[PDB]
Amino acid sequence: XXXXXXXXXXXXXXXXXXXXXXXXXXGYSMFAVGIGALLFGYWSMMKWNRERRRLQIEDFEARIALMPL
Amino acid sequence: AMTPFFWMFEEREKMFEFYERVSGARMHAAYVRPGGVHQDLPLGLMDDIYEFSK
Repeated sequence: XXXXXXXXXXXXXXXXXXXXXXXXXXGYSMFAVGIGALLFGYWSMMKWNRERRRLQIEDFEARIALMPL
Repeated sequence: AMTPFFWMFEEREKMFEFYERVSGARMHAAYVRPGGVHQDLPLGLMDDIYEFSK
């Protein structure tokens, strides 16, 4: 009996298949989150600066109140 | 670019396992000759080519 190297292909490994595809981001939907984070960013920040004004006037009031200084 | 060199050389080092199992040295081989092919493929290699290509 002769024994040589046997042939096997099975699945053929798929000859040239695309793996690159669009994922997560679509296009217009990313701008809704992108610019949406900006509008949420300013509104949250400016409310803190209005709360800073409560401290600001109260800080300068200490100088006016102190005349024996 | 640093990554694409090392990404492929892991795979490329697996390629010289085919060469070592088919001929003596790693890189250069006196394999292709005017009389066709010097030595036949071993039984282990033909299953490994399919396993690599997948």
